[PDB]
Amino acid sequence: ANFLVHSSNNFGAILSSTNVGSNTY
Amino acid sequence: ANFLVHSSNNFGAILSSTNVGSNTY
Amino acid sequence: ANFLVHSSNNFGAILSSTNVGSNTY
Amino acid sequence: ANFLVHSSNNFGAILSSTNVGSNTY
Amino acid sequence: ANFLVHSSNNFGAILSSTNVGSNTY
Amino acid sequence: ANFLVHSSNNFGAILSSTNVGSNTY
Amino acid sequence: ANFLVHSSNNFGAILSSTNVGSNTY
Amino acid sequence: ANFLVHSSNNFGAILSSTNVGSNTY
Amino acid sequence: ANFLVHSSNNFGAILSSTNVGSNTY
Amino acid sequence: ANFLVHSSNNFGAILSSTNVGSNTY
Amino acid sequence: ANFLVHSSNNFGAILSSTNVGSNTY
Amino acid sequence: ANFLVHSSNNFGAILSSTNVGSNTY
Amino acid sequence: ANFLVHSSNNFGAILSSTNVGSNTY
Amino acid sequence: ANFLVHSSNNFGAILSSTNVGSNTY
Amino acid sequence: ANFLVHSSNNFGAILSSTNVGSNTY
Amino acid sequence: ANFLVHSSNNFGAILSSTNVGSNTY
Ligand SMILES: [N]
Ligand SMILES: [N]
Ligand SMILES: [N]
Ligand SMILES: [N]
Ligand SMILES: [N]
Ligand SMILES: [N]
Ligand SMILES: [N]
Ligand SMILES: [N]
Ligand SMILES: [N]
Ligand SMILES: [N]
Ligand SMILES: [N]
Ligand SMILES: [N]
Ligand SMILES: [N]
Ligand SMILES: [N]
Ligand SMILES: [N]
Ligand SMILES: [N]
Repeated sequence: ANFLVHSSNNFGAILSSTNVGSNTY
Repeated sequence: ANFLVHSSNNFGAILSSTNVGSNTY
Repeated sequence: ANFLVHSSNNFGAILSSTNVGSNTY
Repeated sequence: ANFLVHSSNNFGAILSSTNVGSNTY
Repeated sequence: ANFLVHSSNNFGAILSSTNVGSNTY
Repeated sequence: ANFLVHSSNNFGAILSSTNVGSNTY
Repeated sequence: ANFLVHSSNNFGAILSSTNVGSNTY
Repeated sequence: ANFLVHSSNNFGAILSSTNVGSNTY
Repeated sequence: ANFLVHSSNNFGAILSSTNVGSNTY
Repeated sequence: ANFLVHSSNNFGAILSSTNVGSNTY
Repeated sequence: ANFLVHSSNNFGAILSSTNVGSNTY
Repeated sequence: ANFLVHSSNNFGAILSSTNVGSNTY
Repeated sequence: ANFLVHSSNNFGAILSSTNVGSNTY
Repeated sequence: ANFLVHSSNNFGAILSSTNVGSNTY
Repeated sequence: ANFLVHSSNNFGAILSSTNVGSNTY
Repeated sequence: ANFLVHSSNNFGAILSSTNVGSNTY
């Protein structure tokens, strides 16, 4: 899996993942 | 899975994932 | 897996991973 | 796996990993 | 695995690893 | 594995490793 | 493995290693 | 393995090693 | 000035201040 | 000035201050 | 000035101060 | 000035101060 | 001034002070 | 001034002081 | 002034003082 | 002034003092 992101002063949340099982936030 | 995002001063939330099981936010 | 990110004064959270099992945040 | 990140005064959290098993945060 | 990061006064946490087994934080 | 990092007055934690087995923090 | 790091008054923790077996912190 | 580090009044911990077996901290 | 806020898992940005001079985000 | 905030797993940025002069983010 | 905050696993940045002069982030 | 904070595994930065003069981060 | 804080495995920076004059980070 | 803090494996920096004059970090 | 702190394997820096004059770190 | 601290394998620096005059680190 490749991860390429370009951010600049982001007050917001940037989520990007791949879960095979249960996950909690 | 590839992840390519371009953001700039985003006050909003940017969600992008793939869950196979249960997930909570 | 490759990891390339470019950030600059980001008050927000930047998540980017790949979980095969259960994970909690 | 390659890890290349460019940050500058980031008050936010920058997560980037690859877990094969269970992980907790 | 190569590790190249450029940080400057980062109050946030910068995580970047590759776990084959279970890991806890 | 190569390790090249450039930090300057970082109040945050900078983690960068590669574990084949279990690890705890 | 090469180790090159440049720090200056870092109140934060800078971890950078490569473990083949179990490790605890 | 080469070891080159440049520190100046670092209150934080600077870890950089390569373990083939189990290690505890 | 009083500051009372109640948040719970907010992916969005919550700004609330009072500037008398110029300010940039 | 009083500061009372209640947060729980907030991926977003929570800003709350009072500047009399110029400020940059 | 009183400071009372309750946080729990916050990936986001929580700023809360009062500046009379110029300040940079 | 009183300082009471309750944190638990916070990857984000928690700033809370009161500056009368100029300050830089 | 009273200082009471409760932290547990915090990868983020926790700042809490009161400066009457100029301060740099 | 009273100082009571409870930490456990904190990779982040925990600052808590009261300066009447100029201070540099 | 009373000083009571409880730490356990802290890789981060724990500062807690009260300066009336100028101080440098 | 009373001094009571409990540490265990701390790689980080633990500062706790009270200066009335100028001090350098
Ligand atoms: N969460
Ligand atoms: N959530
Ligand atoms: N979490
Ligand atoms: N956590
Ligand atoms: N943790
Ligand atoms: N830990
Ligand atoms: N540890
Ligand atoms: N340890
Ligand atoms: N910004
Ligand atoms: N910024
Ligand atoms: N900044
Ligand atoms: N900074
Ligand atoms: N700094
Ligand atoms: N510093
Ligand atoms: N310093
Ligand atoms: N110093």
